[PDB]
Amino acid sequence: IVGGYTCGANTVPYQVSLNSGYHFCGGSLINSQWVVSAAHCYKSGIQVRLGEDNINVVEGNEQFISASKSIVHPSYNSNTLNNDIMLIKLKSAASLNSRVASISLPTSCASAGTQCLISGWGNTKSSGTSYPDVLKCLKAPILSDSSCKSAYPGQITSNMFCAGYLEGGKDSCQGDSGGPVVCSGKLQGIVSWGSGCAQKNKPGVYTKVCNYVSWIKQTIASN
Ligand SMILES: NC1=NCc2ccccc21
Ligand SMILES: [Ca+2]
Repeated sequence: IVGGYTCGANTVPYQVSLNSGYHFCGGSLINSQWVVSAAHCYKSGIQVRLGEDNINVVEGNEQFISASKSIVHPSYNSNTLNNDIMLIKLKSAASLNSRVASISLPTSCASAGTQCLISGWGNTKSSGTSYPDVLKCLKAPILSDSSCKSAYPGQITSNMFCAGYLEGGKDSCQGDSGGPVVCSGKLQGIVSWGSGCAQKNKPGVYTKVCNYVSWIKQTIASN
């Protein structure tokens, strides 16, 4: 997250870190045994880390649970990033509490202008690299489809939305992928892609979760 703020420990209780020896992506806990992330975060050997603030220090609220299975969306295209969503099942259910909690799926899609909370452990620099170790947060509005498509001609599908600031300075970045965009208490987006980080006229692009609620619910019900 570039241009954000330190969230505070366990203030984003649905935020998970995906670890394969190291943090490589975020995710969102949607019930005691399932996480939503980005399809481009897929790999084998995932351990889901819940209750994290500093990802390099055991602080006492963590739960570390290996994945039993991952399900990448059937229509994910890794060249276009269309349908950049996957589900990860935990081998055992997380213990839910104030600091480890699920986030609700949306009832309807959120509108341009709606404020959202974006979070992650990704790079905090637009030029060069610095990783923060504690969770970073950014409040950002959803941008209109028109301005998203004008920023990224030929790239924005019906399964994507932009959020952030056309002036730059505030955005998600490398290492935030797969993490949440929460608006009005519902998971509306997944950190997906952008051209650089926090650059003018290149806002972040997010998977449009409301298009996937039926797939998520049906997949969970049978897996
Ligand atoms: N918003 C983003 N710009 C670059 C990037 C990489 C990975 C995830 C999100 C972004
Ligand atoms: Ca920790």
